[PDB]
Amino acid sequence: MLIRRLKDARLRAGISQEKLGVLAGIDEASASARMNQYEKGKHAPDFEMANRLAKVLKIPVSYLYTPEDDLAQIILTWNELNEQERKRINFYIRKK
Amino acid sequence: MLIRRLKDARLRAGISQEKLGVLAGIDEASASARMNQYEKGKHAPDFEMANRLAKVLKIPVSYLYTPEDDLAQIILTWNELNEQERKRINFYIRKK
Repeated sequence: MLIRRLKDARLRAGISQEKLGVLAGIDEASASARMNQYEKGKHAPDFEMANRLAKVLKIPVSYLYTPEDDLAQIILTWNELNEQERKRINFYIRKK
Repeated sequence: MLIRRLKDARLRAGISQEKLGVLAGIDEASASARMNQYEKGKHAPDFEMANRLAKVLKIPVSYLYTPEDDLAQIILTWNELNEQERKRINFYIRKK
């Protein structure tokens, strides 16, 4: 998982490390330390934990694993497109 | 990592479990077993190994972590768009 993706998504949500960890199911006594460890690259979450974090942060989980900034932005944006916008992109992509 | 993403990307490349493992730097004696284990969900690769697999398979690594089929397809397709198509999508996404 890319640490800067996790940090960015948390900053965008506007929530603290402790609050993110807590909503992700971590004992609040350890919540902030655990999140800080992930964000500093000391430990990597497993895919199951990353999915929990992504759910709390309201992002597609694969955003956290996307090294390419342009693709990351597309992922983050797709996430919030209305159904007509998604259709247009889906159609544009069809057969390509 | 999603096992079906790994398997699909390997089938699309048209290469065997052994050849994928080998090009990914695994001792050929263990290559196919190791790949089969990943593809059957017995072990999960770490992000560094997933990046190696994705490089061999010529896909954005985050494809392997994308649960949503529509987003997966967008990722796989973006991967192969010409520079003008990418520009159009980038522009469409701007400010959204």
